[PDB]
Amino acid sequence: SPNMLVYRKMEDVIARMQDEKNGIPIRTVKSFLSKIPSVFSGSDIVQWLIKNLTIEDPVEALHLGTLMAAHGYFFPISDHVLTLKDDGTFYRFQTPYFWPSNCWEPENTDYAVYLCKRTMQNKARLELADYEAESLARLQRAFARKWEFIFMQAEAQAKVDKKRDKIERKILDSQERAFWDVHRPVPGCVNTTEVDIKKSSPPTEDELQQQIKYWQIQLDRHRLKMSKVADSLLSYTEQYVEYDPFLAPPDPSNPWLSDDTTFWELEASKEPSQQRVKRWGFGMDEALKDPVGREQFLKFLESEFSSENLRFWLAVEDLKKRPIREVPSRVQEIWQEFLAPGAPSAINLDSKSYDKTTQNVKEPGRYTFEDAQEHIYKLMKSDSYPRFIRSSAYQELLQA
Amino acid sequence: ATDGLHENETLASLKSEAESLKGKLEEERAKLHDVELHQVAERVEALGQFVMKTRRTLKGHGNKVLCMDWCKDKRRIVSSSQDGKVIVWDSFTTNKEHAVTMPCTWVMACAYAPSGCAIACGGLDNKCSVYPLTFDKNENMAAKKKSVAMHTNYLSACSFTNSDMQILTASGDGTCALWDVESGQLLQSFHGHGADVLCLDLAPSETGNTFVSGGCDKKAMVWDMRSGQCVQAFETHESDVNSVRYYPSGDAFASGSDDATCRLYDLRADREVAIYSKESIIFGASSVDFSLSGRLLFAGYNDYTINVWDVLKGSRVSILFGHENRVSTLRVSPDGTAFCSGSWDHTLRVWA
Repeated sequence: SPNMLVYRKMEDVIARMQDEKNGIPIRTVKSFLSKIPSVFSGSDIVQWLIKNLTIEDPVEALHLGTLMAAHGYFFPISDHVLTLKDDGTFYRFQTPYFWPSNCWEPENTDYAVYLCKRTMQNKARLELADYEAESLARLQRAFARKWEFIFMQAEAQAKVDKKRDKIERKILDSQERAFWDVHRPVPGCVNTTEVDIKKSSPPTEDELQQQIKYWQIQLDRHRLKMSKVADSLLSYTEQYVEYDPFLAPPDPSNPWLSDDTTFWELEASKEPSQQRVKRWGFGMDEALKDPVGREQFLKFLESEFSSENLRFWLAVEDLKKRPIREVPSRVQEIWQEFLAPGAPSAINLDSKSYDKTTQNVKEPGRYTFEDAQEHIYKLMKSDSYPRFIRSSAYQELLQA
Repeated sequence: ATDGLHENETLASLKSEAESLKGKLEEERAKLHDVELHQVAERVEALGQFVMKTRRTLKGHGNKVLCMDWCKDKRRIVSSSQDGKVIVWDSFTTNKEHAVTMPCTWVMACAYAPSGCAIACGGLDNKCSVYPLTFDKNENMAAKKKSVAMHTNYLSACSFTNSDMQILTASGDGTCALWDVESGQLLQSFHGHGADVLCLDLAPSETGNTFVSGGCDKKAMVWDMRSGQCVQAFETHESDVNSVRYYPSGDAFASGSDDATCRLYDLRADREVAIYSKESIIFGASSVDFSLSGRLLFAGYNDYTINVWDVLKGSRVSILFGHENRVSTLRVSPDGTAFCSGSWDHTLRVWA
């Protein structure tokens, strides 16, 4: 389970923190009132993570340690709220029996026994926290019929704790408290046990024939050298670094930093900037993405009497934008205008794409012209698009 | 001898033919693996210091925020939560403009229509529904609800295509599906994932009829929306694939997983080309998205933090604190000026 994977990683860290030679020093300090066994400070945890996990930012190491505490691997001995502080606050490791990876979804009947046992401690003078006392009142109302047996169960546990080693009893009482600090947290604290609803859930002759066709299909795939692939990724990204607002400050300013929306109005203007026109030259996809670039591209081709390829491509792209109710009649209109013999805007396909399209029109669909659009797209990419970028119209836009 | 059918004499001929094709592919894959991306990226200069901060805090949802999507106008945002409410914000001013309550809890998916006049959403209702957006006074969004998609398990992700007329859906029943919004008709079903499908992302090339998806089977799959077949699959994560996103050129895509790693796959190289991880990052990555140039990969993790990655060099350039619970969704602004994170702490934050 995915929730178990982060527990094992946290438990690996706890295993390294408990090493003899290079672990967290566990001390028995004394205060003005009492002696406190087997404790260590929060700054000890933060400095251990910085060194042994190589975390430069102390905020990141403190944040990682605060999630281990919240999940219940170490806990503050003086607070029901499980968090980590980068100071002298004293902490204590959780015993592996109370670990969240140990199949723990405790019931309210177990919490009622615990809360009932707590009110018996200290000669029945222990006072629960306000949220604990309010939890006990709800549990007493819920288990009102069987409360005599919850009391007997807690009274039986208290007799074991009474005849128990004083130092082990002190440590285990806080560890049992830290267990319930995870599964019944303080109101306002994140319940680390809440989980995502998605995650809360023949002969050996045909076998070889199934293999051979499988591997042959894999060999038919066209792959590239990592050098060529890395070169194209490096050059494509470097091309747009000047356009990336996270990397280069926008002109005039980033609206989220300056509260000035003039950058958005310039991006939406019908008069394009020089960087916007320069971007059209990166490739035909950039010219077609930009609505102004699409208008100027089409405006140029119509001025050279060669727009039939682009207007067909634009017609097919609109076809795939129509509801399926409209596509059968629209397929016939595209066929009559661009492909049928004697068409007003006749385009020239290869015989393979024209034959396939003629049969696809017999049964219209959203992908009737895909084989043809694919051909026309590559044709413009090598003919109509270089004509637009090299036109005086584009050059006069590129030079302002 | 003089008898014996000798079936194994021909089975060994087929075994020696299947072994050779497999070794043929292994040797070809090794031959193409001449360098590593981060080794070539040593030619690139390292990035400067980043000072990204929270610029807006969207407070209003009553429970865990589970998804969000930017509007094409670069400022409006749709967001959904566990309590069933979907909210449309003007994030630049943080004003709530629209809101609809759904008949289910855990509305795990929401999307913004390309026109900006509709939204789609769904979750434990095992459906995906389209709601219109209007400037109507006392607008009743629920009365215009258009039920489009329909699965046998929960809806995990959804997305309009290049128009308001079709939506992609990913479901916990192991299928992705393309739908006609106006009629509710199933245009294509995508079977292949061995477990729940958790995410999907449409190909950046509006010329491309492909999309990628990730699931609990640790796989990411590229689909052909015309045939319905999976044309390419990747399995290198050690746990669930929670989010997928295409690199801006469309020749690559990234993924975030519960194994606390983010990985970059290149479709031309047909292999994983980068792994984004660190010893101190042990919680799963729930969402990933690229900056405009693809140099930066933003990722939201269950450790409540956001880690920004240099896509080319692999090093982590920033870690961002602020959310007080898991980061469930993260998307970069349509113009790349900001990115928005949604969290289980009931809030969304816009960073820049």
